[PDB]
Amino acid sequence: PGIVELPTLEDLKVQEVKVSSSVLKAAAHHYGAQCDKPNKEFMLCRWEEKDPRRCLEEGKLVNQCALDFFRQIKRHCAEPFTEYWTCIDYSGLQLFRHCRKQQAKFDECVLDKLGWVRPDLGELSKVTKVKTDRPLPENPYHSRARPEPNPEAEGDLKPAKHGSRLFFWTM
Amino acid sequence: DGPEKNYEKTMAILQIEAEKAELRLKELEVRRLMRARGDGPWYQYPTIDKALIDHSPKTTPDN
Repeated sequence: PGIVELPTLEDLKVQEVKVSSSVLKAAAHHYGAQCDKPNKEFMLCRWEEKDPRRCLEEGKLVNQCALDFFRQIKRHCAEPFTEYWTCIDYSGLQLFRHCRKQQAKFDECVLDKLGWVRPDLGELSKVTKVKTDRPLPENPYHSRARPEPNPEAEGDLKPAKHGSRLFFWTM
Repeated sequence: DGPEKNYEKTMAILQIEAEKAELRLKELEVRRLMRARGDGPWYQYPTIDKALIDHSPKTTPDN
């Protein structure tokens, strides 16, 4: 049925984040509220294009933008960050309700050195009007042409010519 | 009554019979052809409506 052409191995070398889950989830909200610009249009690319291959250009940017956020903490209160994310992992659910004191310590540090405020409840869960440059695909499913529907029935009803016309029956 | 009564009456019957005969043969041609190519008002066997289908975004990007 054809060619399954896919991107080469050349473009699949991004500076992959080397962190673990706990440190990923320890920041989470601040990372989500400070790196939304590359997240939104890339995810919008994932939905609109309906194909992973066409969103490689945005796929690397979100990973790259993560590093700029991540190393920004290293030049700042990363020691409170280490104490935080090294206390989250100890819980099996990776739950924040048991690490509230370090939640404050990370928040109070990031509040003034950088200014990333704590996202209020429900703020992340919000549809956003992400600006984009790419035009919308003409057919995201690459749908082919459509069969022409059968001609529509019309015309005023007329009495059945010569009645029932079934064997000898008339009228 | 006069023979002209039966003459005209039979002719009207013959015309009615011929049109009835001609229409019957055409119906056997219409119904069979419609059952073959399908592009007709009847014999349209039911399908699934294109309205009952969710087009809102899913939970998985590709679809």
